[PDB]
This record gives sequence, structure tokens and C-alpha cells, in this order.
Amino acid sequence: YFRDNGKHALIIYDDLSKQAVAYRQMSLLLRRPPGREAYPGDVFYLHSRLLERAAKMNDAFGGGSLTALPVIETQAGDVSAYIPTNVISITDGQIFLETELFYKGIRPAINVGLSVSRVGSAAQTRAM
Amino acid sequence: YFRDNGKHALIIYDDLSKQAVAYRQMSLLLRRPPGREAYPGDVFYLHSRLLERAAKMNDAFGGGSLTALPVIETQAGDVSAYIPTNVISITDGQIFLETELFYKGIRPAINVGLSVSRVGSAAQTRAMKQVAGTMKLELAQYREVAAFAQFGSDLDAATQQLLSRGVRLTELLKQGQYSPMAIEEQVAVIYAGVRGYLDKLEPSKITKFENAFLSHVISQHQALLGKIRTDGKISEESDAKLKEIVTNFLAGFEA
Amino acid sequence: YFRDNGKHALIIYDDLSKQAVAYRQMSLLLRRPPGREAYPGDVFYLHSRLLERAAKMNDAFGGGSLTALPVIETQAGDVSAYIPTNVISITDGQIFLETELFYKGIRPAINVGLSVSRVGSAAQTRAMKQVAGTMKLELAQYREVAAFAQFGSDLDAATQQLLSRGVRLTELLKQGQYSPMAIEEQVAVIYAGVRGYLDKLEPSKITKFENAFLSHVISQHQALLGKIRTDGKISEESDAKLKEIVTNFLAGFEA
Amino acid sequence: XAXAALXGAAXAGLA
Amino acid sequence: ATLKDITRRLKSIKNIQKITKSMKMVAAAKYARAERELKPARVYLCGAIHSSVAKQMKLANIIYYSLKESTTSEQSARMTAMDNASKNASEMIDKLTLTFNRTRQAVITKELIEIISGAAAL
Amino acid sequence: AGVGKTVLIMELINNVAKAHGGYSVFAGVGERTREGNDLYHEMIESGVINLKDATSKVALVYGQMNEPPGARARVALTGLTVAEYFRDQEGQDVLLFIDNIFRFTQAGSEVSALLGRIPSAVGYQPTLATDMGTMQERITTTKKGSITSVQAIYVPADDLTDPAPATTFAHLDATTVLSRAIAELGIYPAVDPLDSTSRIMDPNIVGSEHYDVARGVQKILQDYKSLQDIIAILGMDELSEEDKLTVSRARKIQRFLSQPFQVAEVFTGHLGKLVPLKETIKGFQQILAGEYDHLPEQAFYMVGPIEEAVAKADKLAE
Amino acid sequence: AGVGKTVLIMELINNVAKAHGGYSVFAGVGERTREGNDLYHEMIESGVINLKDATSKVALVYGQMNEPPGARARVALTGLTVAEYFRDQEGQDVLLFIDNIFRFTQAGSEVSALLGRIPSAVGYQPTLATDMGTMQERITTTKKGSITSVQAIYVPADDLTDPAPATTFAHLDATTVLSRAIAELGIYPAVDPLDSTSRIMDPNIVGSEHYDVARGVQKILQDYKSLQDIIAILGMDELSEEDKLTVSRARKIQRFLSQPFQVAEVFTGHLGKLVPLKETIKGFQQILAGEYDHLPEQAFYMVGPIEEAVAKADKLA
Amino acid sequence: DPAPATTFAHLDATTVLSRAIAELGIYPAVDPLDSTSRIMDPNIVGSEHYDVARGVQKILQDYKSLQDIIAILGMDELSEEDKLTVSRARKIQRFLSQPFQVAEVFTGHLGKLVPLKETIKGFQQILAGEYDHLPEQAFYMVGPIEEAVAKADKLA
Ligand SMILES: Nc1ncnc2c1ncn2[C@@H]1O[C@H](COP(=O)(O)OP(=O)(O)O)[C@@H](O)[C@H]1O
Ligand SMILES: [Mg+2]
Repeated sequence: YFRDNGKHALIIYDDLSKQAVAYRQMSLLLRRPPGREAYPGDVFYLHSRLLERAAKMNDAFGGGSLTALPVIETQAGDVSAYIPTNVISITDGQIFLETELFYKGIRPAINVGLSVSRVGSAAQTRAM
Repeated sequence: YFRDNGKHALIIYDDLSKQAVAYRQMSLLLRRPPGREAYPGDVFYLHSRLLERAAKMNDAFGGGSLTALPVIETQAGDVSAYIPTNVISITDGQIFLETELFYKGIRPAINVGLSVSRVGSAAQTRAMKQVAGTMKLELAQYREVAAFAQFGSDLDAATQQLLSRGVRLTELLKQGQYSPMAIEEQVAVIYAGVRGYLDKLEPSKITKFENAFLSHVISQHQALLGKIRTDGKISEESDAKLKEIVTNFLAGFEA
Repeated sequence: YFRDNGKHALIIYDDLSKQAVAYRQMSLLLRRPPGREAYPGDVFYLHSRLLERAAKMNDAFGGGSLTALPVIETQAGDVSAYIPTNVISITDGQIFLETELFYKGIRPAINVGLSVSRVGSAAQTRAMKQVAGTMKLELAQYREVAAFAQFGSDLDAATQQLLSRGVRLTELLKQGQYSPMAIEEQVAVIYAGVRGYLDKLEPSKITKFENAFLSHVISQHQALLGKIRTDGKISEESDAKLKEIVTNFLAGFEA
Repeated sequence: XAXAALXGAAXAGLA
Repeated sequence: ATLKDITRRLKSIKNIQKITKSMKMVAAAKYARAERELKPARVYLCGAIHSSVAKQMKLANIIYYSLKESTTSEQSARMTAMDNASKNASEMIDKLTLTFNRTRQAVITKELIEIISGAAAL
Repeated sequence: AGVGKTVLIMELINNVAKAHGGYSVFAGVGERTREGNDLYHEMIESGVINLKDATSKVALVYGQMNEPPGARARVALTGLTVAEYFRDQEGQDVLLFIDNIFRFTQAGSEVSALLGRIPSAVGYQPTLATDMGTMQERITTTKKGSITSVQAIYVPADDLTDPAPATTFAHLDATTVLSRAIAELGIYPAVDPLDSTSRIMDPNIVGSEHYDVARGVQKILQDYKSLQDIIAILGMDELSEEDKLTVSRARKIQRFLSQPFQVAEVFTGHLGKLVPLKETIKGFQQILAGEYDHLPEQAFYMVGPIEEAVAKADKLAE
Repeated sequence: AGVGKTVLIMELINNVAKAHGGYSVFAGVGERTREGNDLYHEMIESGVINLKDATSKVALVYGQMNEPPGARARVALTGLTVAEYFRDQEGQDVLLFIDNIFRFTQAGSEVSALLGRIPSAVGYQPTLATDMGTMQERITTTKKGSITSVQAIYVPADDLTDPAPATTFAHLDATTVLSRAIAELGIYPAVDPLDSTSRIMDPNIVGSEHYDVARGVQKILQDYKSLQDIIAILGMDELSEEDKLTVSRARKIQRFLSQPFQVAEVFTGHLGKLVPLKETIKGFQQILAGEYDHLPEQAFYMVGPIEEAVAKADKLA
Repeated sequence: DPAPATTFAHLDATTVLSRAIAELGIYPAVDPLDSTSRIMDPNIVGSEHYDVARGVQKILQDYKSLQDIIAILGMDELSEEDKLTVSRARKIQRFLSQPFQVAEVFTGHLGKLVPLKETIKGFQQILAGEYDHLPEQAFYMVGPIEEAVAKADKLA
């Protein structure tokens, strides 16, 4: 609504992990054959479809936007995991937090190496 | 039947491991969803229901009882597997036997640290309480210093001494098959080690001391044993008598 | 057709992995039951029935043969996966290639330690055996010590010797593509290192040496090679001739 | 690991 | 854990174990030499060596002494140290292979269950 | 995910597509919509696309992540179909860019159960390989025309053995393998030097200088890889000076392999460099030759040609 | 391979016919056609098989690798049936060889899968344990006689806890580990004296004597193993009057443990030896004892009973 | 496991017990780096409490990373600085254990109930190097820090 009307919105999906589970549930109960890790073959699509909506409209469309910050819960710090990779492959980067870092006193527990921004400096002020 | 009629039975399930695989076979053939390790969701229950049946009835119900010693076979000492964890979460303790120990020649290869008896202390005899009580304590202080490291030069008299009981006590716990001992016989031999009557002695002699010192008190002293056994405790006299008994026997022991 | 008619034929299956996949696709589509890796219960049979067709006939049948070089593509070196397991289990041996090896400079990337030939020497010429045998032995001996090299801050000259023989022989095993050698040329070269002629040579030069040395003998000495070929072995004579041929060439070489 | 099965019967005296 | 991850450590600890084992054989060798050369001189990663002096730290006739000694003690220390390092590495190779095989198996089962699951839903 | 498949594809369009002289077809299969917009507007700003006249040198086809599996299972065909025309019907040499072909495969997998099929391994459809075959088989150069296809290939869970990436290798002539492990180090492009291959890496084709250098570079990295885990624990002292020089050189090469892309300035904060083949062979040749054992590693990091490494050394000198 | 697997299989056969008048069966589960035929002629050349007379001591059952799962599934049973006869009908002491036990299990899974049943852990058959037990259990000592089985085992992934191997161990009474290394010492049979084990090695079963000797031979063998490392590095000399005897003896022992097989006479040009249990304990007993310390190593290489160790020394000056 | 995994989300405080810790003889076998609480907030427990807590965790985390090395090569090759974290960590590790009334039959010790301020304190000091002289064992199975000092005397 904001995005389409030249306004600016920010949406947090906390978290997409529980949603997938919900999806998997709803799906299995409908008797749709379970896929990899028990999820429906289209879990990727479940998230892509959604996150593609977050966008920056041109001046012709109002110059408004939608920014998304989706949350995913890994297990045993394993980012390579299927769902974690599914989602990493949609978004414009990731902020990866480690518990090791955290306990160590590095808070936020951002893992510089593993985190990225596919927007780069184009999203920063010149000062920054 | 025995538990229900004021009597007392002992049931040995050897093994629950194989039963579980048998049940799993059934389950898969029936087409029930295989889970962790391919086991059906209800394998825990397969075990709980069974094992719940062992029990100690009160007087108003016959005072009878059923004692279960179920057997579980681990792969490569993995005590975390699905089936072993299940069973551990049912019983009232475990006695883990170690491959290492078994080969190193300690048999029963019982892992003193790991093993447990959640409910048995109360069932324990005072006599044993009397000797066994300061045994794990001693063994506790031995558990530490007894490293994997085979070639280690040590210091400190205490820690040295601690290390010294440990090897003796350990020798006292070795036992052959088919020769179950009378509780009073156990307290007796344990007494010798826990009291220090074997400190001055060489770990290779322990076994030999035991047989020799045991036959001795069985032959000559059925008098003191019966007391211990009868009293069910170690009275001042009994203990006094016992002390000399180890004393003299020692004094005459041929290396 | 060849095998049966007193003739000899060689067959390369490239790969059996893809074929297994083709078969799996069909099976599952026909809805047959899937097993490990989704493979039908008769995938083993698919290859065994294939690979058995290769064989050495008896004169009574024509003496003709059919040798098979089936290719299997492992994944992350997992020789124990399903299809690799079958085929390994079906064939008379394996030639194991490694990426580590390859990048390290060993090309072809044959992992000598893990490769095998059940048939063995029963298929080697007397000439080859005459050399292959000791080679196999020093290599195995190097393989035991290899790891030490990079930290051999002070190894005895005993093992230090095997390290040397090791790297040279290893360098001898290297090979360019599209240039298969005659059995007589291979033995001549192998003989060089195996006898110790390249021990003092620089590892960085073995490749160059062989090249040039072999060019020389193929040029100049086509009579000795002819011998070696013919006599099927290394006569005491040709042996001496080789000694001079290499000793002089080497000299020339390090001018 | 991966290609261990080409050793073989290695820990046999343990079985 | 990942078979790829466990394979790394395993790959490495296997190496460390052989190196370490190799270093001891060396340390024993020099130490042999030393015990002999030591004999006469008295009539005149190396364990806790360099540190022991370091902490407590804050001619010729004797120079050759402290030397001729400080090498027996060192070649001694390195030897035992490397002895236990491989002793450690071996406990580890054995331990890791166990995890490897548990996972290895688990992976297979997990896949097969997935297949069966989807097939049975048709 | 996020290792640089796209960026690399971006730099190739720049360093190659731009000076082409024939057509180009870029098919966006199951990728990010944002990207299609970025690319379009870039082609225009650079005249590769011309909205006013017929000078357009590139046709675009899109079937993004916001589409249903059906569209995703087909865009590649659409894009490929366009490209086949310029190959056969006209024939003047075509450049084919697909990003990402994995999406074609994952699209099939998404509807496969609804098609009533027993799943193959890893949840893939049983027809994976063949599906891939009848498709990959069209993406090819013929006697009529020439296609130069650059396909991006997603690697699920980072597992190169995954049925999809695994099945694709055979269809290629050259492979550039990117690695998170390398990326994680800050080395871009994150190419894995010991997992990348090309059918033309043949002395008879690139020549022995190229060949010996390449292999030389690979040996040293392999040599170093082996040592890594070991020095790690046992330390570096016990290492032979012979061995501690390869550790050096390797670390340097490892850096000299990096490069600031023209398309990643927003990322590196460095002006993109384009190195010519001879500048490359030579620079490495030298490092291998011990000709820079004096400069510091850092000097080799994020630079173009070897000279820049030398210059950077001074600048680094203080 | 390389290690005397077939030769050992053939001596056993022979020795069973000899010392027990018992016959043998050979079941090849998933045999490689090439290898079968090679086994055939090998037995023949060694006599165990006789195409001319009626002196054959083995019956051969084959379930080739090309055969379908069901066939390779049953062949072992078939062989079993055969052996059972020499026990249940003629009360002998048969020998059953199953090569290889793994392919049995594998054949089981294939049949299972085909029957559409859901596989269990690691993909094997849900009936893994039963499939095995309904077979293994027929191999025993009844009142009429006894069947003894030599099973060739193939451990998957070198994983001793793999379901296949694991299941199998539940039925084994002893292992016979053939070793390439041993073979390399020229020692044959190439059996590993430290790796090979037996459940019956209990004083309560073999008798204190037998039990002690065994436990003696093994410890010495073990001790020597320790010293092995020292010898090579620091040189064979810090060795005590004691450390030097353990070695000497051990070395004699290692050799005394080797032996000439009658099966391998055809072209070993050496007469075979079928040492008796009594002779076996005695022999080792004495070496341990120190009776032959004066004797030299080579004296004990490839002989039968200790008596031969003595004579060999003679001929060896 | 899906069961426990899905449970975390429903708690305000989580006490994760560890077999590894238990096997070390530490009781309760609580994993100090794995247990959490929404209340662990300076504005709720105070900054003194918040600082000790994070203090203890950081040393235990640090010790954890050193462990891999300690595992092959032991302590020898450790830095004087590193060795100090290890000592402190092993003392904090031990000081975290405690005898329960309910578990008296097993510990062989009289149950203890330590008051919050007592805990904050005893942990501060340990951190603060006020006990680098006492042996580890002194800290094992005790209530308040005071008892850990005594236990030290008794150990002599
Ligand atoms: N060549 C490069 N130079 C610098 N940074 C890069 C480079 N390639 C990738 N990156 C970083 O990686 C991120 C992901 O790259 P991208 O091409 O989007 O990966 P993929 O398409 O493989 O998922 C980029 O947004 C950028 O931050
Ligand atoms: Mg991309």
C-alpha cells in the first residue's frame, strides 16, 4: 500500500522458518507428497514469491518502496543448510549472527566474512 | 505371578536391543512410518510398558516384587543412540561394561564412574555401607590421576597414595564367573583393601591374597562371618576381630 | 563377435554411472520399488549381467577374449556409495584417480596404493616383472615414510634413502597423454630409476631425463629394445649394455 | 573417509 | 557436522598424528646420543623447557655444561611430548571415524526415508 | 548462494559481450527481478540496447523468481529458442547468457510430485538427467553457427555433489568453480584454482608457456594446501627453507589471483581492472620465478597487472 | 588376495577329511564366474577334487554374480542343505564355506526391495536379522553330528558397526584374519596371531594349559611388538638380558607359527604338515619355556612339530 | 530433534543440561553457554549482575576455543596469558557446580542454597583474579565462595 503510493515501508518477517513449517503442515494434510526434508517441493517458491514483492518503484510508479528483513533460524550455526540456502538465494544479502561471537563479546554477533549486501555502497551515503 | 503373591522374582531381558529390531521388522512390514534409525514411533513405549511392570509392592499388596535386569547392546560404546537412550530413560540406573576395561583385563569390565543405581542405596546393607562407602570415595580420588598416559612420572605423596589404593581396590573388584560371593564375604575382602591392609602390598598379589585370605576366613572363621551376616552390620567387636584377622593373615602371607 | 571367433576385443563403458541413472529413471517411472539412492532392487544385477560377459575363452572355444574397462564416477571420493560399490565388487580390480594427486603434479592421477589388479603378474610380461616387482616394493616402502619428508629435520640415512628412491620412482610414473609406450620402452626407463641411476639426479629433472633418454634408445638402440622385447626379459647381457647406455647418457646429461 | 574401503578389513582384529 | 567437515579434520588429524609420531622417533635418537655424551660432561615443541627457564629467569667450562645438559633435557622433553601428541591424535582419529560412520549411515537412512515418504503419498 | 556467479557473469558481459559483433541473448531463469531491471537499464545506458533505433545487439528473455514453477520450467527454452535463430537462420555467431540454469531443474522438481512420480535421490525428479540432456543438447555450436554460452549454475547447500550441479558438469567445455571458503577470505573472484577446468588447457592449444605456468601455479597452491593444516598445529619453524618459500609464494599467488572487477566497485571500493592474457602469464611466471620474494603479500591483493603490485608495495612501504 | 585365502581354504578341507573323515561344501554366494572356474581347477590340481575317481572331498555350489537376486539369495541355503546331509544322514563333521557372507545379505536386500518392502536403517532389509538367523542357526552341533562354517566377510565402508557386518558378528565364534603383512615376512599361512580371535579361548573351555600357552604366545608377541619401534630407531642394544630373550623367543615363535600345507605340495616341493593339538601346545610351551633358546631362528621356519625344529637345526649345522 | 527444537520458542528461560558436563562430574550439568533467559537484561538484573554474567560466559567461550589445541598438545605450548584464562575458566567451571539437597545421596555432600548477591560476588572475585592462588578442586562442589577458600585450606 505504502510502496505503490510513493511512500516507504519496511517489513520484518519474523520468522520464515516457522512459516515454512506451517506450510509443510498445511501441505501434507492436503496429502501433497512430501519433498526434500519433508517440505513441499515448492518451499523455495513459497519464499521467493513473497520476498520478490519487496521492491523499489521508479518515479513513474511513485518512487515508493518496500524493504524486507526476513528472519531465518539455523541449527548448529549451519548456514549451508537447505532452507537457509534456499532463502539466502533470494534476498539481496544476509546478516549472519554466530553464538560464538556473541559469547565472545562480539555483539552484534555479526560474522563479517559470511555476511553480504548485494547492494553495496549504492545504498550508503557518501560520508559512509 | 510371584510379584503378585507376596513372593519375589527376577526377570532378565536378554536383549531388549534384538527385541526392538524384531518389533521394527514388524513395524516396517506393516508399513508404519520409520523414524529415527528407521524405528517406529512407539519403540520407546515398547520398552516403557514392559519395564514399568517391574515393581515393589507394599504390605497391603503382598510386599512382593519384580526386579528387571534388561540387557541393551551398544555399538562402539555409543551410549547416545536412540535405543540406548530410550532404555536409560526408563530404568532406575545402568551398569555400563567397558570394552577397554574388559581387554585391559578388568572384569567385570564395570565403568565405576558412568554406572548408576538411582534407587538402590536404601536397599543396601549397612555392612557394605560400612566398607563400600569409602570405596568409591577412594576410587574417586583415583579416577583422576589414573590417566590414559602410560608413561608418567609423578610427584606428591598424597596423590601418589591415592593412586596406590586405586590399583589395589581395582584388583579387589575383579571376579571370575560362576563364583558369586556371600555379602559377608564381600564386606570382608573389601574391608582389607579399604582399611589399608593391602597398601604395603603389590598389585599383582591382590588376586592371590583374596582367594587365600578368603578361604582362610571361610574355613576358620565362620563365626565372625555369621555375625556380620546375621547382625547385618559391623559391630565394634566384629570390626575389632576382623582387623586382627587381616593383621595376622597378612603377617603370614607368603609373597 | 570378436571374442567368440578366436579374436581379442577391448571394451570401454563410459560411464556405468550414467547408465545406472538411465535405468533408475525407467524403474521409478514404471513405479517399481525404490531402494537406497532410489535405485531398483535389480541395479546390481544390471551390471553383473553386463560385466560377466567379458572373459577369456579356452582354445576349445577359440582362445578369443573380451576385456572390459568400465568407468564409474564417484562423488567426493565416496567409493562406498551405491553404484560404485556394486561395480567395484564385480570387477577384478580398480584404478583409483585422485584430484589431489592430479593437482599435485601426478598425471595420470593414479593412486597407486589404492589401485588393484586381482589378475596381477599373471598378466605381466617377464620383462616387466623383472622390474615392476622391485618398483612396487620401494614405492610401498616410500608410502610408509612419505609423510615424514616435509618435517624430516633429522632422519637417518636409512629411511632418507627410501625418501629419495620414492620421489624418483614417483617421477618415473608420470606421463603425458596420447603417448602410450611399448612394453620394452617402459622397462628401459623403469630400469633406470629402479637400478638407482637417477638417485643422484635432481627430482626436477627426471621428467626431462626420461624423455631424452628414451628418445636416444628409440633412436640409437633399437636393437637392445628389440632384444628386450624378443627375449621377453632383461638378459645378463642387455643388462650390461643398459648400464653403459645410462651411465654414459647420464654423464652427458649433467654436463 | 570417502575411499577408506580400498585399505580394507583394516580394524578386523576388533570384531 | 558434515561428512565434508569431518573429512577435513580426519584428513588433517591423520597427518598431525604421523608427523608427531615421526618427531618422537627423532627426539629419541638425539636423546640416545645425548645420554652418552652426557656421561662425561657431568664430571666437569619441547615440553615445558623454554618456559621453565623463562619464568624463573625473572665461563666456557660451565658454558659447555649448561649446554651439554640443556640438550639432554630438551631432546628428552620433545620426545615424550611428541609421544603424547600422537597418542592424542590417535584417540582423535578413532573418535572421528566413529562420528564419520554414524553420520555416514544416518545420511543414507535419511535419504531413503525421504524417498519412501514421497512414494507412499501418491 | 552469493558467491559471485552473477557478478562474474556481469563482468563477462562487460569484457566480452560489449565488444562482440554478433548478437547476444540473455535469459534470466528463476533469478531476481531487481537484477533484470539493473541489466536492462545498463544495456541501455551503454547502447547495447537501443530504444530509438535498430542498433540493438541484445535480446532479453525473463522468467524470474516471482513466477510459478511452469514459467520457470520453460524460460530457458524461450531464451534458447531465440538464440538458436541467430545461429541457424542467420548464423553470425551468438553469445548466450543464462542465469541461472539450475532454476530450470528446480522448476521441474517443484511440480514433479503433482505429476505423480516417485522421487529420485535428494528429492529430485527421476527424469533430471534426461530433462537436462534434451535441453543442454540444443545449447551448442554447430556448423551453421556458433553459440558461446555462459550459464550460471546454482549449487544447493553448497554441495557440488548435489544431483543438479553434479549432472551439469558433463555438458560443459570449461568450468569456473566459485567457493564460499575462498570468498569468505575476501578473495574475489572467488574462483577455486584447483577445481576449475577447461578443455583447452592443452599445451598443444594454449602453448607450453601458458601451460607450464598454469600447472606451476596449481602445484604450488596444492603444495601449500597440504601444508596448511599441518603448520597450523605444529607451527612453521621445523619447515625447510625450501618449504617456507612455497608457503610464501603461494600466499602471494593466492592474492595475485584476486582482481577488482569493473562491475563490483560498489563492492570492493576499487577501480575495476582488465588484465590481458600476456600480462597474466608473465606476472605469475615471475612470482613463481622468485622475482618478487621481496614485496609483501598485501601488495599482491586486489590489483590488476603485476606492476600494480610493485607500485602498491611502495605505497605500502609507508 | 595375495594372502593364501584359497590355499588355506583347501588345506582345511583336506584336514577335515583326514582328521575327522568329514567332507566339505563350498558355497559361492555372488561368485565372479572367472574366479569360480579358477577355484575349480585349483582344487583339482591340489587333489581335493578328483575327476577320475571318487576321492573328492568337496562339493561345489555356485551362485554366480550374473544370477538374479533370488538365486544369489538362496545358493547359500542350497549349499547348507548339502552339508546338512553329511551330518544328519552320515553324522560326520562337515565344513561349510560361504563366500562371501556379505553377498548373502545384499542378495537379501535386493529381493526385499523387489518385494516392495520398506528398507530399514542403511537401506538393508527390515528382515535383516531374521534372514540371517534362519540361516546361521542351522549351523550347529546336533546330537547326530555338526556343521562348521567358514564365512568370508566383507565389511562395508570399513564400518564394523554397519548393520550388515554388525548383524553377522552376532553369530561368529571366531575370526581368522589373513594378513598381507604377515605374508610379506614370507610367513604362511599368513594368519595374524594377534588379530585373529576365538570365543573358546577360555581356560574353562580349552583348559588351563592350552589357555595359558596361548595367552603366553600372545603376550610375548605383544611385547616384541613394543620393542619393534625401539630396535629400528635407537638400535637393538639397550636391550636387557631380559629384553633380548623376549625378542629371540618371539622371533622363534613367529616362525614356529608358520607351516607347510599338504595342499601346497604339488609345487612347493615341500612336504605338508598336519600338527596335532598336543604337539602344538607342547611346541610353543617349550619355546616359551626356554628349552630351545640355543636353537636358531631359521630352524623353526616352515616345519611341523617341534621335533622338526630340532632336526632342521642339525641340517643347519 | 523436532520435539525439543520446537520447544525453545515457548520458554522465557531455558536450562540446557549436558551429558558431557555431567560426565565431568559437574552437577547440575547445566551448559552455561547454552542456557538463556529473557531476564538477562541490565535493566532487569542490574549491570553488576549483567556484567559478571557476560564476564563468565566470555571466559568460558575463550577457554572453549583453546580446547582444540589443548587436546593434542596440552597446555605447554599455551601463552602465559592463555594459561590464565584456562585456569580461571576451569575454576569458574567448577564454581558453577553445587550440591542439591535432593542429590545428597549421590554427591555425598550437604545441599547448598546460594543467595544471588553471593553468586554475583563469588564470581566477580574469581574473574578478578582474587583466587588465582587456590587450586581448582577447592571450587568444586561448594556453596558460597567462602566455602571454596576453606576447602582450599583443608586441601592444604
Ligand atoms: N567479483 C566480486 N568482487 C567483489 N565482491 C564480489 C564479487 N562477486 C561477488 N561479490 C560479493 O558477493 C555478492 C554476491 O554475488 P552474487 O554475484 O550476487 O552471487 P551469486 O550470484 O553467486 O549468488 C555480491 O553482492 C558482492 O557483495
Ligand atoms: Mg545471482
